[PDB]
Amino acid sequence: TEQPSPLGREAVEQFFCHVRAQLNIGEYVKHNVTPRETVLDGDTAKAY
Amino acid sequence: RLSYSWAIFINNKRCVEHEFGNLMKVLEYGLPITEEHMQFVDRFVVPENY
Amino acid sequence: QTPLPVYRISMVPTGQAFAALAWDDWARITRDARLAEAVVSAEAAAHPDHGALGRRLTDRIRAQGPVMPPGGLDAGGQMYVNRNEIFNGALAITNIILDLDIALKEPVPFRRLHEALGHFRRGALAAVQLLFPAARVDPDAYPCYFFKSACRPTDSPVCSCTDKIGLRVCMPVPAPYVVHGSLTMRGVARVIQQAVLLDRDFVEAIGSYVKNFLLIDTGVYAHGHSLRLPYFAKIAPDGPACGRLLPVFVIPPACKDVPAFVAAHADPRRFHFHAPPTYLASPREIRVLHSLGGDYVSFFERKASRNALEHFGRRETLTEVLGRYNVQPDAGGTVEGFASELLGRIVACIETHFPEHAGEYQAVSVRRAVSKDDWVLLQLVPVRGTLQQSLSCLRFKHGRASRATARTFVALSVG
Amino acid sequence: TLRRVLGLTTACVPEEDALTARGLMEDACDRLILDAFNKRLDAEYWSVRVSPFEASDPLPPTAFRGGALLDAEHYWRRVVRVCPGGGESVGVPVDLYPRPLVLPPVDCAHHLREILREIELVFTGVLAGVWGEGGKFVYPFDDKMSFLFA
Ligand SMILES: Cc1nc(N(C)C(=O)Cc2ccc(-c3ccccn3)cc2)sc1S(N)(=O)=O
Ligand SMILES: [Zn+2]
Ligand SMILES: [Zn+2]
Repeated sequence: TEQPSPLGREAVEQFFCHVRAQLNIGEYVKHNVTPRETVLDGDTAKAY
Repeated sequence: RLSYSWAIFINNKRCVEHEFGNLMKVLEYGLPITEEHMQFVDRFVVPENY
Repeated sequence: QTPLPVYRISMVPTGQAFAALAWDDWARITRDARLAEAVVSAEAAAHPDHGALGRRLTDRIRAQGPVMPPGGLDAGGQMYVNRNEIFNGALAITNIILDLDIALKEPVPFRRLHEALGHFRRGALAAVQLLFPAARVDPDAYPCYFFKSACRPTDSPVCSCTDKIGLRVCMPVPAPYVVHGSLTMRGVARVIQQAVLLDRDFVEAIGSYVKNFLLIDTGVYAHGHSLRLPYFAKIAPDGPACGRLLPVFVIPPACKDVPAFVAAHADPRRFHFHAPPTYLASPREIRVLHSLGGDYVSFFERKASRNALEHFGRRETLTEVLGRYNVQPDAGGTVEGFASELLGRIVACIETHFPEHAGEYQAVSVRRAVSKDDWVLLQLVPVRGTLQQSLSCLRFKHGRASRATARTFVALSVG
Repeated sequence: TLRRVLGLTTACVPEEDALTARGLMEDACDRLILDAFNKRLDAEYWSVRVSPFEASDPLPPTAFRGGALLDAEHYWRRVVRVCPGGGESVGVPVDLYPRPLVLPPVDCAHHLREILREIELVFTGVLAGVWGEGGKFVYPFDDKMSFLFA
């Protein structure tokens, strides 16, 4: 009455997946920043 | 050839507190000292004549 | 015509001076480190390869500016020997400036350094392209400017740095973007450092001699902080000046005009924080990037904190504990009354354990000194009449005449 | 803006209309703030009137040196607000000084917030009445356009 062990799948699917994303520049930028920008057009651009 | 002949045991079996364990790790591994540790260690002080 | 630059000058032997300038003579400052057009043209004609061209130009420039004579005592004569620019928090930023400090354990040659710089130039451009997505940045033609320090604390001149290497890198913000704030610049610098570290060639080429992999310092962008400028020496404790920042030429692979790139290194508008932009006709529309987020707090900290909370249980803050006693940390006097009430036990303990210093604390008053989220520090003021105005040290017995003044504080914490 | 919204109301459209309406409202506010940037150096434009029966700021001592300009002060007093240092927000009585003036940067966030509250007071009622909604109108001034005047 032995059964398959859920000790390896859980850890791999839960924790080690984030490190691979951490080890990429593109993924780093995608995940670790949130920018905010505003557009100025006309005479306000020159004034600013 | 000490690189192929070295084993290291980590973990401590008796510690049940958080801040004490963090302070012990900081002291053992030579990490920088911050103000949180200084504030924590202030609970044990008493006058010498005591 | 305002706005103007403001500079901080370090005097010899001690002291400081300040300058606020409307215009200056920049031909005299950079006069001794310029290459004639004919020399550059002939040298370029001789050598077709870019790396050899850059190395030869750097070798020729190195032995041109011999020294700068020391200036006078008056601040008006020493401003040409030392100068640092001050960050202003009410103006926009139009230049990315990085200060690289490298600590090495084994001396390194010059060609290795040149190759490392050539490899460093590539990942920063990719990070910049990722950060600014509405602009076209060509990695094979964008310019980046490199300045390196002096030596004293066909082969190119010897490099004999003792223990450290200092560099400055300058590159413009791609159009039509602008930056605003002090946290945004720190975010940009951290992203650039992470991008450069993940590169493979750079780590292989420079990883041997370097001790640790912490290159960029992100603490130079704050309101009031100052940073040193190229072409100026750094005063030393002994007095002699040393360590002039002078250029190092790293030609882009696909540069179409070498003379323009060489001559642009002496433009005072390329190494200032808030210098006006260099456009062509006029801006039709401009986008301001006015925030990148809050703090970093890496993943390894958030996950560890969550695990600790789930495993060991919760812990309250100082505010809830103080409220349990019916006292708040706001309004000042609410906690001051609590301190006044508690003063009795403190005085009794002082009397019991330090008998000699007992009549000093008969009457006192409490004033706020410092407050934070989980720690408060109040001062004990000796009202107005105590005979002995200044309190004495409770630990040692200082000299009879040397009645050194000691200040007494009460600290509150959750504990 | 009210004219535009009520003109659009005659499109006989479901709840979606309300959403559309909301969009228009926000747009208007945006433009207003941008237009106020070009008048940031005007002191009389931003000044506000105060009556004897209300509370006002204390009078700076220098105002007592004006001379013959203090004679025409029957009823009203006009006041502006400036920031000379960090967060100070000091006041200034405009009419007691000889012209022209020399002042630090004006305080525009304070006045703009004061105006925006009254602006929203009417849009909220229009939304709740015409379409029978339940959501107030709120404009995110602090996270969208507060960098202009900082
Ligand atoms: C939620 C959690 N419980 C954790 N335990 C049980 C521990 O550290 C246990 C320990 C391990 C080593 C030491 C030690 C003591 C002296 C010198 C070096 N080392 C002390 C205690 S760790 C984490 S966490 N937040 O990393 O996931
Ligand atoms: Zn060197
Ligand atoms: Zn002492």
